[PDB]
Amino acid sequence: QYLRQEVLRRAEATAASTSRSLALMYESEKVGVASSEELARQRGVLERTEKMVDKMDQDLKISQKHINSIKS
Amino acid sequence: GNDRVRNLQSEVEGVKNIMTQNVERILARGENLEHLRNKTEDLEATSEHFKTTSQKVARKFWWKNV
Amino acid sequence: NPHLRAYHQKIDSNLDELSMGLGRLKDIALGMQTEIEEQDDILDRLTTKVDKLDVNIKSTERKVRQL
Amino acid sequence: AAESWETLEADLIELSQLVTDFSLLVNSQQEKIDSIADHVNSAAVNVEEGTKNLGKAAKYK
Repeated sequence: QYLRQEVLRRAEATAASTSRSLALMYESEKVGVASSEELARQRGVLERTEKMVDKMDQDLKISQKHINSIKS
Repeated sequence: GNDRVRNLQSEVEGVKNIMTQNVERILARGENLEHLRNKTEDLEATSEHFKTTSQKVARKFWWKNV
Repeated sequence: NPHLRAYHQKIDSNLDELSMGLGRLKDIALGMQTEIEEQDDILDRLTTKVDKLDVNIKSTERKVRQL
Repeated sequence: AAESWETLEADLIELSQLVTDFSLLVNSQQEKIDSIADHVNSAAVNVEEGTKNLGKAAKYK
């Protein structure tokens, strides 16, 4: 019954390969959420920047108003 | 056993295909980002001159009337 | 067949989890591409806005260099 | 036999690799994002001071 142990190794082989495969999947998941979360965070930095650009517009309308005062 | 493997594989191929695109898309984002840096670099310079020129006026008029 | 039975059960267990896992990765990826799509639309806007600002400061500044 | 598992395990490695390459690029872009944010923020204190000095000017005369 040494022909048996030739079939155990084949089963143990595929059981180890599929562990590894599973692990790789879990790992890819963990990393993929983290980058998507960072992606989303950066989206907020660019919104803050729109805020800042929009407030410079108004500063330039106040500015235009002072130039009107001086030119009087 | 043998149908199960080829199913799993082709799904992985599916998810691979999307990631490959996302890498391409995010390289684009990178080049859109760069142009904004350069455009904002210029925005900061224009603004600094706007400041400078104001001070030169705010003190010229200090002088003229005091 | 005790060992054979145990190996086959870990293979089934790995393959069930791995399959669900793969569905989860797909939606993660499709999420990424959606976010980039949106952020793409935001950057075109910031760009227009920053370029519009660049001009309107220069325009103001030309009023200041006169007086 | 255990070779078509071996291909599955390879595909999962390349996918994992793709996911890392993606996060590395998303990371390497924080630099550009934050510079962008800086310049616009710097530009903003200038317009502020510019408008402020344009007020000092319009008063002082």
